[PDB]
Amino acid sequence: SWEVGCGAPVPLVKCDENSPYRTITGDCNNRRSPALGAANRALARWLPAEYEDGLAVPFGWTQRKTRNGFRVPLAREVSNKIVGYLDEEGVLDQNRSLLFMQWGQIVDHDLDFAPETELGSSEHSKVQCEEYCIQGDNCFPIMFPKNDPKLKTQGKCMPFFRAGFVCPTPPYQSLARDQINSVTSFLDASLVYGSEPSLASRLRNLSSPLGLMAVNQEAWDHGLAYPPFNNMKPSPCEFINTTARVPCFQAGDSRASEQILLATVHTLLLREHNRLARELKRLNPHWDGEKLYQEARKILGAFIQIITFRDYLPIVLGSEMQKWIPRYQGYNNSVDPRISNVFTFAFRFGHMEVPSTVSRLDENYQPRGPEAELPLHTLFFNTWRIIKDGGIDPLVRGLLAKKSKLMNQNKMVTSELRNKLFQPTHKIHGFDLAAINLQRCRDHGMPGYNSWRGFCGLSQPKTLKGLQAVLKNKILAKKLLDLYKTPDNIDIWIGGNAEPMVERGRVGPLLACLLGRQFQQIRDGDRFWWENPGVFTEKQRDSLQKVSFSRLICDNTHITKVPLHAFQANNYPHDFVDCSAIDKLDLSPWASREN
Ligand code: HEM
Ligand SMILES: *[C@@H]1O[C@H](CO)[C@@H](O)[C@H](O)[C@H]1NC(C)=O
Ligand SMILES: *[C@@H]1O[C@H](CO)[C@@H](O)[C@H](O)[C@H]1NC(C)=O
Ligand SMILES: [Ca+2]
Repeated sequence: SWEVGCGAPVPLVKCDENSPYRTITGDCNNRRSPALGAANRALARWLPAEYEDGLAVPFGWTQRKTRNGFRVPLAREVSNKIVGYLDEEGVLDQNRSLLFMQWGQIVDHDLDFAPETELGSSEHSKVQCEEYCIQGDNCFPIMFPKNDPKLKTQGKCMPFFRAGFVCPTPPYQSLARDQINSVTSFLDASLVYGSEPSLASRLRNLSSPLGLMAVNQEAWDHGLAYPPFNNMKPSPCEFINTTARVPCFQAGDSRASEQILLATVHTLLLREHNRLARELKRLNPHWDGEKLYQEARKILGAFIQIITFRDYLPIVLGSEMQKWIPRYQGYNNSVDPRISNVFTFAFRFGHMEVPSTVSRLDENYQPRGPEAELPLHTLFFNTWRIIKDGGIDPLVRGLLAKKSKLMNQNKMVTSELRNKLFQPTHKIHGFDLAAINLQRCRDHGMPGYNSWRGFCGLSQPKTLKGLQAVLKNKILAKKLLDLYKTPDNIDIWIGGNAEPMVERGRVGPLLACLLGRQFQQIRDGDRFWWENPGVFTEKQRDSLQKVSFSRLICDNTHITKVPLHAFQANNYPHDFVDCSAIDKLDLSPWASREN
């Protein structure tokens, strides 16, 4: 009657009340409402979902149905007209390393996932969708516009399948359609350890009772670990080189192998854990397997919290930083720590920070190997270039010494993503992350640009001139009003990202507001925030305050020259210093004083 809850699946909850550890599923973080910010629950709605039929069907589903008296443009057309660009000269960010981009993706992956409906098993309908392009129940294919190069070479559509939703897939969902966040809303390193108990356990070395995360027994990197392989056929990392047959890696997050540098940063994180559990043993030889695991896990979740909040968020938000994320004042139980649906789009700003090439560098930071730099597209689901060529060390140097793409109103998303994206089970390097993002906004029943501007106490343009004034771009504004007719209809993703960057930051005001609230909320609503009184000891927190991405590299690679500030643009050797000048993590406070 009153729709107390829609979650018939995943009822299991036992809250140990005295537990000194987060759960894997993020359940029992909040006490009054223990499901808040836990994996497998619905994404939060900061505003009501806007659907065609006000329930589930996305805007753009039915031809003859309008938003506010206008038809929504095609995703791919918005992509072609606005998002795409030819010229890769000039696009690089003078003050952000490629690591800047990377960490965004890491943090994102920790926070949210809304995977597709997994409905087409023992069912051709996931291919019926693919090659026939027939708009089905959860098949929502992206149609090419009439002047599109991809029409000529690669069919009539790009395939797409709607995201999963609570109260399973087959019947009408109670009330409106809400999408699942399949990972924990907390900045908890879930991408390393998993969000379900199954993965969590399968990821660990339970054979050695020293609380280590299971590593690879088939290949090594100069005596340092790799992630174990996920042997589940088909493997898209196998698919891309059939000769190499190197499968995708296995991590606490499914998407670890989407691209080589994410797999790389996943590899650093795993290593730091092992490195932390091996030490904990020395200082505490009496600790059991799980105590070593659990106690290293909290150090790592804390590490991710510090890098993100101290180093990453200030250079994303800049001026807006303090307006949205005031300095810490302790856990508030009344905060909603759940990731909002809109955040999983706000944080796609990263898509425009991704450049068209990745480099491998040697100890001199020179082109390592003849084919040193490679097109980004050849690196989707590519694990073999880690195993068979060079390890992670040369890649990590690229992340330091190269630049992120700067976002640009005339150059938004590289073709490497716009036209050449690889998606599992779809064979071709031929897709568009931009088009996909736009279709996803609709899929998810997103309110439009102006709804979100209103929500953030910013103005809502109605005219081309209004929009021009907001975007500070006559032409961009013009192209958007030609497509969307009204700014009320501009898809949040393209609308938020169109806004010029606030001072000393990399997003506009709307995104700064959206991101800001979310990252404010996940800090304040988290009972195990590293800096929450009680989580760590005073002695521990002064040891923790010293963590640095610089250090994580030194500890977990053979790289002995790093910058002080890894997110700034840093050039070798001018801004590089030895690993001996950089603060280690002192693990002495973790020694238990027994008798
Ligand atoms: C080469 C780099 C990257 C690739 C290839 C990539 C690719 C993708 C793909 C395929 C999706 C799924 C889209 C969908 O089905 O709706 C996605 C989602 C997403 N990406 Fe990226 N991405 C990259 C970098 C980044 C960066 C740097 C960020 C953030 C700074 C980011 C943030 C996101 C977020 C927040 C989502 C939504 C995740 C969810 O809730 O499901 N990505 N990306
Ligand atoms: C596949 O990998 C082998 C090394 O394993 C390499 O020499 C070859 O270039 C790769 N082929 C393609 C098409 O990626
Ligand atoms: C806790 O959160 C609420 C709403 O989320 C906020 O208005 C209030 O100021 C906070 N209270 C404390 C004790 O900080
Ligand atoms: Ca998480």
